Amino acid sequence: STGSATTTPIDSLDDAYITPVQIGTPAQTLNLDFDTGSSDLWVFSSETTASEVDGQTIYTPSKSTTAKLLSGATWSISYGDGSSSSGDVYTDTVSVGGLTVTGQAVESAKKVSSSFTEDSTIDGLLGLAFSTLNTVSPTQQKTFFDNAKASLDSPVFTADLGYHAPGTYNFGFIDTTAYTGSITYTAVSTKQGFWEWTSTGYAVGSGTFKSTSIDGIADTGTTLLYLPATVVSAYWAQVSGAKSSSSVGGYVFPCSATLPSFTFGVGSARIVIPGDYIDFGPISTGSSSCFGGIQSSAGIGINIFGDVALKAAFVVFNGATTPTLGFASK
Ligand SMILES: CNCc1ccc(Oc2cccnc2)o1
Repeated sequence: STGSATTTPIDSLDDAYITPVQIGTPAQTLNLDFDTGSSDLWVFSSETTASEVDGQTIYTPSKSTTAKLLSGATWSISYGDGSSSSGDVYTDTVSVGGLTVTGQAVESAKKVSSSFTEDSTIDGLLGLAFSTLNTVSPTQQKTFFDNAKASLDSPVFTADLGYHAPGTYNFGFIDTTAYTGSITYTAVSTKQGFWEWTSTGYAVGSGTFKSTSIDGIADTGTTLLYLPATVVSAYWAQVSGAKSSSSVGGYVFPCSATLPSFTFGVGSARIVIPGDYIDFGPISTGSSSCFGGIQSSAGIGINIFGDVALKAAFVVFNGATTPTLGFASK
């Protein structure tokens, strides 16, 4: 089997991407944030504290003839941006782009933090990291990909995120029309539960490429590109007036600037992020200071190849017996 679903930016900045997901019988369609950096499929629901729901579509398990309470199971998660959610667990039929999993754990939120409430466009998350990170207790649950894998034509999924435009998540096949050139595959460590890999270096604009190993994770659920302070300083030094602002929380730059590109290495290959992908717009409405899309990972403890980087590539998440990651230009 295979599946194919369109993923759409939530706003004009590409702050996140949402993909429609069918849950239950009859189908209830929710728009979920597919997150290769976490491993829980959780949704706003009829159980979510009412004051914490503000425009989201909810899953109502009592209206699904295939829903079953997973008795005694609870979940609780917190993300790198400080947000969190928790609740109880059902199993139900879940379909993505025509690919169906029966008995998928659907984690129903009883509580969500303020930034979830405030994001009316995101009805929940669909985790695509390794199932060892799943938070369900006392019986840990598998991701949608893990459950689907044996039925897929090939044990892969691909992320093809758009810049200010829709894109695609495919399961079970590689669309050879969706990229240019060849796909370069690189090793993955699953020891931390992430799609963790090592980039071979970087370049700023037209500058010479610096060969240096940068360990990090491929994370569709993180908006920006978080890299070591040395790398980030070298980038922003090329932008007149850019500076790190403690009050804003990162590098800012004049909105009047045209930004240089940023290149990252994948083995001997190179992925070029155009400068415009690095502009996240005014820090506050009407400001002429703009927020940068490349930020320091110092104090995160890991480098993160988030959407800024991934949307410059066609990315293969290869879940074969030894997982790997592939990147192609597009
Ligand atoms: C804006 N915070 C709530 C929210 C929306 C989407 C996500 O999910 C995230 C956020 C950061 C990293 N990984 C997943 O959180």
